[PDB]
Amino acid sequence: WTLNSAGYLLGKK
Repeated sequence: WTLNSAGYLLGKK
């Protein structure tokens, strides 16, 4: 697992 502000695995533009 990783800590992200925008997304780690999911995130569509």
